[PDB]
Amino acid sequence: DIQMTQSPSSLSASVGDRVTITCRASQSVSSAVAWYQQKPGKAPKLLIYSASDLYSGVPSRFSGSRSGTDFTLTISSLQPEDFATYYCQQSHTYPITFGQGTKVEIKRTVAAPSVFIFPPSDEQLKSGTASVVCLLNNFYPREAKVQWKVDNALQSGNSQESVTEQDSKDSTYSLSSTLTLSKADYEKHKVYACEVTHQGLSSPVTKSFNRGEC
Amino acid sequence: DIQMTQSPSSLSASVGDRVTITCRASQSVSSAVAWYQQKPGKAPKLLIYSASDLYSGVPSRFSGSRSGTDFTLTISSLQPEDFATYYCQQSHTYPITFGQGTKVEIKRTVAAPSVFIFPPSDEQLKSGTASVVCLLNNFYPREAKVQWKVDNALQSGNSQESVTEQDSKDSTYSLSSTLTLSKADYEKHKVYACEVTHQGLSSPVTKSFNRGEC
Amino acid sequence: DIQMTQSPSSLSASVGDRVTITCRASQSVSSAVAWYQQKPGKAPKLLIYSASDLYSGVPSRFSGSRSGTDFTLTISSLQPEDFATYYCQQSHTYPITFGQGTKVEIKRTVAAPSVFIFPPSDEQLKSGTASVVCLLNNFYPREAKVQWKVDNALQSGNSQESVTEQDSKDSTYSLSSTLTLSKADYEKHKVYACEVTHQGLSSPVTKSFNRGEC
Amino acid sequence: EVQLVESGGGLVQPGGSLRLSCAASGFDLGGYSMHWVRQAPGKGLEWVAGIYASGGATAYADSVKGRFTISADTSKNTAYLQMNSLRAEDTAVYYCARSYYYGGFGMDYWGQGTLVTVSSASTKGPSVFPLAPSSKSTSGGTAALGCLVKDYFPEPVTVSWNSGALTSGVHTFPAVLQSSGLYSLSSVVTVPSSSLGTQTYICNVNHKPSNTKVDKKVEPKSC
Amino acid sequence: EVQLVESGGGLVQPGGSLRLSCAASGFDLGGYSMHWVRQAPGKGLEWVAGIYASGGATAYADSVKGRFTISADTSKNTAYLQMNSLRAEDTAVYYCARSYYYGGFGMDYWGQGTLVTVSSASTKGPSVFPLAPSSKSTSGGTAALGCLVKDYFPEPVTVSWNSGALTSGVHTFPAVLQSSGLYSLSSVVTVPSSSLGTQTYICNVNHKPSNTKVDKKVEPKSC
Amino acid sequence: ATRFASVYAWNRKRISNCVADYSVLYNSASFSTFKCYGVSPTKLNDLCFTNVYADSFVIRGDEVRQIAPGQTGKIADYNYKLPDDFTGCVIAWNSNNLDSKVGGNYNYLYRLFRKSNLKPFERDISTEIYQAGSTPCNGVEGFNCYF
Amino acid sequence: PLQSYGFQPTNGVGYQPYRVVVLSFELLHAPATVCGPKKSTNLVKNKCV
Repeated sequence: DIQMTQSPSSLSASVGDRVTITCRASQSVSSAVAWYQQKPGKAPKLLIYSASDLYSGVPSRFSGSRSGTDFTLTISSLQPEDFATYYCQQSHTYPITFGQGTKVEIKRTVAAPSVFIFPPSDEQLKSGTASVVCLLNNFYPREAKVQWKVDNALQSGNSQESVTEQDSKDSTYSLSSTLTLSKADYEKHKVYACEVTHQGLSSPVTKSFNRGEC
Repeated sequence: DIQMTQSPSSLSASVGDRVTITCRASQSVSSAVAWYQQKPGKAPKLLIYSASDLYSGVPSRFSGSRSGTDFTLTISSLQPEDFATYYCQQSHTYPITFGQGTKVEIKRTVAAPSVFIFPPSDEQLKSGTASVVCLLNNFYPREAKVQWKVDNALQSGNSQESVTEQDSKDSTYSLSSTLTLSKADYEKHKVYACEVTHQGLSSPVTKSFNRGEC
Repeated sequence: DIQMTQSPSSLSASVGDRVTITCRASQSVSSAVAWYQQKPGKAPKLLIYSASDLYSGVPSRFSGSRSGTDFTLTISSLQPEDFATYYCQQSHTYPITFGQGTKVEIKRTVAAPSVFIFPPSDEQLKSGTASVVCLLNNFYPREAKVQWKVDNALQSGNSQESVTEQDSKDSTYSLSSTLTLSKADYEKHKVYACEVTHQGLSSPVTKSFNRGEC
Repeated sequence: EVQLVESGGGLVQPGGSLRLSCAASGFDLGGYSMHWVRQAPGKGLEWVAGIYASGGATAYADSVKGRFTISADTSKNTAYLQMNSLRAEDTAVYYCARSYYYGGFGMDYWGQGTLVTVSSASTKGPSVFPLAPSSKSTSGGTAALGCLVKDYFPEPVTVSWNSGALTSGVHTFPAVLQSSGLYSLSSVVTVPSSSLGTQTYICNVNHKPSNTKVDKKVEPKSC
Repeated sequence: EVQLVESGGGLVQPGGSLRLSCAASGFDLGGYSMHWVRQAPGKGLEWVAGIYASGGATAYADSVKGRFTISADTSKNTAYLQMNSLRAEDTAVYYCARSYYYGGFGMDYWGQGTLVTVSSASTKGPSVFPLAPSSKSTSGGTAALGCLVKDYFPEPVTVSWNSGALTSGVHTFPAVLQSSGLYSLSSVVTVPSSSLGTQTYICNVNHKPSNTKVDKKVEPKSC
Repeated sequence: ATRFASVYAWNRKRISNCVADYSVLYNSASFSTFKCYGVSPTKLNDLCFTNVYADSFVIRGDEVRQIAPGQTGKIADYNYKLPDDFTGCVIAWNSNNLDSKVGGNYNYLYRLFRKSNLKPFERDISTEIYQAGSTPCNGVEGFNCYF
Repeated sequence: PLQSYGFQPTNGVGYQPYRVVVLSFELLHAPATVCGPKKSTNLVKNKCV
């Protein structure tokens, strides 16, 4: 059983720039290291079938080489159709393993999220629970987080988070972070608040509401 | 993450005999393999810190040697206190990984079971289901099974199994194999049978009943 | 009372080939092991009186030797007159015993069966019983079985078998197997099948029918 | 041009089974092993099983050993995977692939994939909750409305707004499998805030795989 | 002697969590690596997580990454494991153990283990029914009466006969967990067959863990 | 040569007690690609050496630069090494008209896996079935055991 | 790569430290330079020796 590790988890390169991904097997797999390209909704496309050999039908843009134990995997001149999650694969032995997947950003303008709070509505509360929802819309880069406070204290163990896909032209995306309280727990609190930060934001955004509001 | 495999799953050696249990890693762990002795309901007792290092307080009976990537542990003159499930552990690379557990028996006389087939009782059927029970009693070796048949069809997926502990002087034990039909399904079949086989049974034992009997 | 074991159960050899059949007494019987050649409808012919004592009137083709206890019987150039079941006899200690008998095949072409499944007919069902019949026609090697299914469950113990003779040019033969259900049991199942397997068949052939068809 | 085509996808109850198949097109399978590769939702690729087309030798991934069985047939130029004793965690897109010998080469041939799901809650429509807008606008003068789409099964699900007419400003989150045995996702529409009281924002959730559809109206409320 | 011994076991409903803890005694915790190890019933030991006492550094097994968190408190002289998102597959006896530094040495000390389980039916008493004796005696002239103990939770259960007074000739089996989310087992008593109509054979099923007990009288049946 | 060997099964030959004209072959250009490393493509038969080797193998067009003194690449590093201490010319002819067949050319066998990389000017013609896995090869192919 | 030896007065015999000197006696195609005592004998005069 030979495992594979990749780094970085994401790379930023604009069209025409170079993308380099480093991948290695925990044990030697010799020259047998492949490369795949995946777009949402599609099977990954094979690009490289072995470290030593590029797959037929694959553009010359895709290439790589070995040094010591590692495989340098690269796109020499990145195109719009190359913005995909890539996977590195060893196929020397079974099980055939793959790395984690490396994402590629297109070096877009960095900007703050539009932070909207959607506090539990009267309809949602009919369930007997309360769901406080903070959505961060249309922001870039890919790295961001949402924290929550209840009665001005950081709350943990009562929350959920989800992330959407990046925009095909501006690479922006959104986050969804929520708090779940039973209605009975909701009623024991007075103040709720969403704290929003991301890698490019110099001014954290805080929004709040009172219990029973909206 | 390095996995290891032990062999045999169970060994037969009487008091004063020698026990041999091996454990081999899929990847080199150097010689960093520890061993433990576990009594049911108790902590594994440390036996070995590493292949070449036996834990103080562990009797000299426990000794072993590295062979290539494998390692053999033996008990030179097995005592009552040594009857436990034995485990191996590699601590070279995290996660720490253990073997499956090897049992030791006392190499007793091999014999056929006394077999009791128990048609569902009138009281059992009040539950809404028919549990047909066949018990294999006081037999040896440890590995055994019953192939349950309904109208001579091989019956599977509606069965339950449990195996009990071995007798401290004779190593014999009992095996439980049952079938649960709803009462409605029970009523639709006429012939039930227990086909008894085991590793030491050269003459399979078959018991049967007709629906409505005892 | 010294019992003896013969092997193989059958041997495959062409006319002009060599036949090797062995017999192993459980106890030494000195060299007092005799051999017989039996054709259907005839008494076994005495071939050999003891391991190195051949009977006059027996082809010179017959010879043999011993290794430890076991005696090996051979035919150096098998003729049509020698296709018979061969048996060993020991005359050292009473009771006099015999081995099981080894068949000889003519070693021709391997072929899959033509599988014919014959659902119980309306006329056969007038008997009050139901016999599901499947015949495997014109196949070789000699060992073949039908894995009979009722409601797609494999059933074991309700079947019956008879086997015909092998063809003098192809070595093929047909196999007859049936399932007996009372008419009343037949009517309670929906799916019947004949799953055909044999030593030369890499892809089991399954024929089936629904209850009441044909 | 050489491609592989998967079929036989579908739904399995826990403890049940499914058989997959794939046909090769444009090339001769002999000389290559046939492989199956899995991608569970939220995961990357994991290899499952494979057989040599010209030899019959097989081996399986540790995660499926003793549970999965495979075969290949060069006269048909096709291959199969028998997956028994499946659990919800085995929900994945299964792909067919081929490579030289018994290993050392990558997947010279690759398919499109077919979805296999496994679940304790096999046939469910959605439950969609509205998300009331913020009391204040954000940079750009925008405001947003949204929905939460929960407990439906099986996946894929398509989500859009204004009963399918609105894609502008739409941000839809991917679906993931929940502990309920059902799938969930969420979405929003972000527009200049005055548009929220003018345009219709119905969360259009389409579930062809479960034969259903839900139209859930989301509108601004005082906040 | 270095020791760290576990407590805090119990049941977690699917999707829930449980906090385990161990108390340390007899040593300077610094220099030691504290570990949690899992033992599912019928299985060996799976390492879960580790923390270095003198540094706060941690490591995890892949099966618990993103699910379980390991920590320790040297002011309290204790160790902890926070296990989230639990499933039926996580039923196991959880152990504390110690080794040194960052690896190369096996574990010096083990706790006894505390059971953590997951089930849909967490609190049930027994349902007990008799097994009619064979109509004919077996070798030795004996025959047996018995009972089945079905659908109770949690385990352990102690089973004996004659309302706890009869252990002679008693053959019991360990309980196993069924698809109902509940435990079951069986037992018989084998005596010279004439004793089956003389002695009392009441299936004594004791469940301290569920605060109950059942005494089911088992009698010979005509046959 | 009418035919070459595979790269791994490199066909080695030594030149001594004779004269070969390297500049003549370069200028007649019967081979399509000529690259020289540490030596000149022309006026090379004016340089004195005592042991000249000319060896034959088959490669792809994208491999012509790789099999060369001082060069690296998948073919140069794994199936035939040529160290910096050596000099020489790499001369390549496209043999598609004689060697290409639909279905492949089974007279030439390409090495993918070796336990270590093949050495400088080493020839290895072995088809011994490669051991990729934990289960030893029995002289037959099987999973993780292949030619 | 190395761990301090756990050499303590509280250790069992298999864990206590020992000062170990390992001898190797090497014969090369060269004059010997190291002998143990040669067990010299008394000198004898006026006798053939």
